[PDB]
Amino acid sequence: TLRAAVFDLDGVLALPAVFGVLGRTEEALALPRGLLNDAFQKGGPEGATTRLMKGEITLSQWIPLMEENCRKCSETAKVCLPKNFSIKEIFDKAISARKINRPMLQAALMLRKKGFTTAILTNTWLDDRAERDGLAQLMCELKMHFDFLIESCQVGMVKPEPQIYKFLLDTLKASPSEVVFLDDIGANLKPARDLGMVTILVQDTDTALKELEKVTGIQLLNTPAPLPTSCNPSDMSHGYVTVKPRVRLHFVELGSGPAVCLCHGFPESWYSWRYQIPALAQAGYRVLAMDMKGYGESSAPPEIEEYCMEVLCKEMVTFLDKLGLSQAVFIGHDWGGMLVWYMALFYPERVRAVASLNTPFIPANPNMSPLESIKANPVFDYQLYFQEPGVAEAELEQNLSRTFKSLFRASDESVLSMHKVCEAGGLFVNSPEEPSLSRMVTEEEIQFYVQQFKKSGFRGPLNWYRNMERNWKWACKSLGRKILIPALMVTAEKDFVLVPQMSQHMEDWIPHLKRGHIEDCGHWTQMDKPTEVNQILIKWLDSDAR
Amino acid sequence: TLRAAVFDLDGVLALPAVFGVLGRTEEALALPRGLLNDAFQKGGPEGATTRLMKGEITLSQWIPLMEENCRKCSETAKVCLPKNFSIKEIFDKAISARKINRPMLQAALMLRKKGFTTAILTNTWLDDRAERDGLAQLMCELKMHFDFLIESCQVGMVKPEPQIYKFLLDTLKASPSEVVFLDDIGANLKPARDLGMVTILVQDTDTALKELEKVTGIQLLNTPAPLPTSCNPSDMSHGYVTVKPRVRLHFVELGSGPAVCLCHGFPESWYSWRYQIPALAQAGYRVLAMDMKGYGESSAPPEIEEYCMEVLCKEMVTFLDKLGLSQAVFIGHDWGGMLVWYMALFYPERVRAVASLNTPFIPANPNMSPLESIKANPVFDYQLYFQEPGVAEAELEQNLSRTFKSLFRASDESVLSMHKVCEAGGLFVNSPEEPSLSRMVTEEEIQFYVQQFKKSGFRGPLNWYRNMERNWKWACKSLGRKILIPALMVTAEKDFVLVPQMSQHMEDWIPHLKRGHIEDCGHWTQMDKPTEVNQILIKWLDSDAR
Ligand SMILES: Nc1nnc(-c2cccs2)s1
Ligand SMILES: Nc1nnc(-c2cccs2)s1
Repeated sequence: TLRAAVFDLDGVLALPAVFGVLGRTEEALALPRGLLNDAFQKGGPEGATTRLMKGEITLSQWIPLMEENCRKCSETAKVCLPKNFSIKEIFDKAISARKINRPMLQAALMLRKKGFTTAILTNTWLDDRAERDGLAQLMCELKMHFDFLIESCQVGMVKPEPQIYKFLLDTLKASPSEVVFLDDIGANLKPARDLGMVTILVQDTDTALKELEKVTGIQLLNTPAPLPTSCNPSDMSHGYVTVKPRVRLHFVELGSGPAVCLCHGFPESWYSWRYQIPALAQAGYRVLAMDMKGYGESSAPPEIEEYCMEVLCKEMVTFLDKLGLSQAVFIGHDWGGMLVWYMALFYPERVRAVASLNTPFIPANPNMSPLESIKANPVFDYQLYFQEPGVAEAELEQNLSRTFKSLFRASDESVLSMHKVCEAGGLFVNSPEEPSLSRMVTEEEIQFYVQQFKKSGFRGPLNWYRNMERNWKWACKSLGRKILIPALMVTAEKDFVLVPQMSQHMEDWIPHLKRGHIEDCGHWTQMDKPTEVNQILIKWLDSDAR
Repeated sequence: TLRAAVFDLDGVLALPAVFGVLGRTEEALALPRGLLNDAFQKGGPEGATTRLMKGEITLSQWIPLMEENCRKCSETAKVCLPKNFSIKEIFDKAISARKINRPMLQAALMLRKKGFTTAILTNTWLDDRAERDGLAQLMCELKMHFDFLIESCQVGMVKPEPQIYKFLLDTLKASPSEVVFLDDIGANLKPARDLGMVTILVQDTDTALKELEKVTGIQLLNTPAPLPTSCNPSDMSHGYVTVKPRVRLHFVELGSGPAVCLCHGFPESWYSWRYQIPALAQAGYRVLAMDMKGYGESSAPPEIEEYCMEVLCKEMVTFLDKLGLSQAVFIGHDWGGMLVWYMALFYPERVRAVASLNTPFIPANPNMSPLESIKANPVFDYQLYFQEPGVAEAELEQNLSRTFKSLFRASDESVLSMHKVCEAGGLFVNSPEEPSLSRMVTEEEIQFYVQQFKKSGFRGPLNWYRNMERNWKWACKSLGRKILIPALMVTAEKDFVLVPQMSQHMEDWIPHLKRGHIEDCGHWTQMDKPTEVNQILIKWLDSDAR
């Protein structure tokens, strides 16, 4: 009975294998067969390639040595060698060509999900090429999905030598009969078999996946589309910035490149972006997912006026200043979406681009009080319930577990109408005291939000809704302006509060507005349809935010 | 008696003023004089320019309106208007041309240093141009040097209207007789005078600086070259990453662009890079200045083996992985310099570039014990004193204030030889119990290091020196390798331990090695000669690390 799975990198997790490269280059350049291949393997264990795979020498030191082998493989080949030719040029190209085998990676993720210990055991080198980043990026993406990554150049042992397998078993803390081993090389498989490890010869992915699933007893092939990678809070980089004497903002940071600032709504967390953070980081961006003021590890001052839009926006500007960022792309959801439009309207120079999920840009109505405006429609009734201090805090605070389980639901599962809330006298009056756990969420995920809200409660978060009059006055200054910086509005078909039709008139203030639409999507866009959200944002960032 | 100084931005802190632009463009394009100028000012207070300066409209909304004024200034000019002509093109160019007036900025820094309240009061606009980053970058750099930045577009008031001056006094919390006001526009000065504020008409910098210093009584002109900008710990972004269950690394982060990782030596702090962090961030890099394991806010495990180079390097690799960085430029000093060479030797793919201050790359001597090697020379005697656990911790821990004051000295001031340390039986046996405060440091700076070392002490820091045998064995694996990635070695003339001559043979392992040399520089390079260090690193980063 297995509990561990081991994968090779070249030809198993990454395709096409370089092995094909020398062979394919031979065919295109019409040199004698295996000639390029002999150069690679000249001297076998005492040769330049074995020294390279053992970490004895770097790749750049190896290039002239391999080129050496081409002097003589050819002398003994009695075949003319072309100029314009570079060993370096071929390898550069072949490595650039290697991409992750997603179905294989998906199978490893599934095994690990079912309590399997996964590892990568590979024959690799120390890469010092000017172009080394490409490979390093590939390794960075792959390694985080496995319990272990064993590289020959770091351990000083190579496949097929038996000590590396005995080394792997040690790291795994498992007996060979408990190990599945997948490799594209016959010679490298043989020593694992001698130890009694289960082996798979990888020739083509579907067949190897067939052998893997029948031996494991887990469905790996034809599986429903998986969920994007999610963050483990304990494994993130946690950032803290004091924006003013009593205000400290907490954020989570991942990736390199242009700064993308993620702004959650009510009653959320930086954690509401768990599916977006790794996807956006992998897409070539530096993600900063905030704990907005009043939430999680960020300061939660009691005063209502500390949560007016003008004050909230100034703090976001200070946050950028203190991090040394002249600009950031601002992506918001719900309340964060509202703040994000106002960031674009009042600080266009500090905003690289603006994107909103569900939240339409609402211009201030001069000659109509926000109370009359909010009162016109039955959907925004919950906002009136939030007006008087203590009432909503008391209801939301009583059972944090029930609060999050009732709120975080897909459109089909909804347990609360949100109308007649003031009349019902509660957000949870028609709700079970022990709600069913939604398909969108996990018990562990619910517990995380419970842990976050236990510190400061709902007072600061509810205060965002208690500055209606102040926000109206401030917004009246931007009445003559237009948003002319890149902007994206993403609508969710099944959001019954932030309805897609509410955004129809947006082009009047935002002429170059780009749109995204998500079907069968409730209010909680990020967790509801993570794959679609990630595709829209990434495609938009790449075209509009560099 | 003054306590506050106010500066205009255009023509005062930033040169050349845009005012010259329309005038200069007129001369080059031979259009009637002031024609371009009338277009700008058409309608005065009710005009497009006043609406723009009040934040009523953005710059992109303003462009067609100004262009409007050119229809008619010209109709009433009876002069032909050229095609290929863009208002946008002229303004783009003029704004790009505006650079900080360093002598003016230096005078403001000096006033603030002497307890003055400094502010920027400017007539500006909301910039939504595709090229807005350039201006935002300029503002980001300037604003951090002043107590306040008052912009007309944010406050909705413009100069010369009297309400803005009454507004400024309010923000300053000062009476007009206590305020110096500097402007390049005569009309804008007049309302400040009416309030009884001290005024300076800025025409050329030297003369205005002359008037400023005679009224203030502070030396501003001809002053000795100033120290680079330094970090205030309380105002930095503090980052925390768990690299393993019991190990957490703390770092300070500033700027955007390619990741530059700063590694301090013994017995230092991320704070030892205070002069480099803002300079490197301003130069277009993302600075991550670490608290190395055993120091400050980072975990300090008691076990000696937790500080061997192999373990320390793996943790730096994990730190990058957890931040989502495939690479970082690694800059080290002392012990950090040693770690940085080993990062280049063992993880060349994760290192964008490597730079060392004082620390030469020391290859392992096979067939010579590190103890014999260290023992060959009298300079490394302090390393033997550090060998036995508790002895050096007890001496260094007794008076933290005395410890840092004795150690942190320029070459001239040195209070300790470092030879006969084991014989003297102490690092401080020939030292005053109340040492003089060095020119390199401030009492407040000393107190910061005292605060940092009070938490974990000297055990973890001293452990870096207690893995001699282990480090030797590990380094013996890299004996066949060479460092072929971009590398910079910076030597300090007056470092009597990490002597420049010790680096002579470095080109043998590092062929493309670039060098920097600093004269009259002791062991503490970063604080000793901050200006030179910053110039060498920036010039090197720009040519070799993109
Ligand atoms: N309670 C509130 N509902 N909407 C508000 C708005 C603030 C700014 C634009 S709309 S405050
Ligand atoms: N105490 C020590 N002195 N030098 C050491 C070295 C470690 C690695 C290269 S040199 S350990």
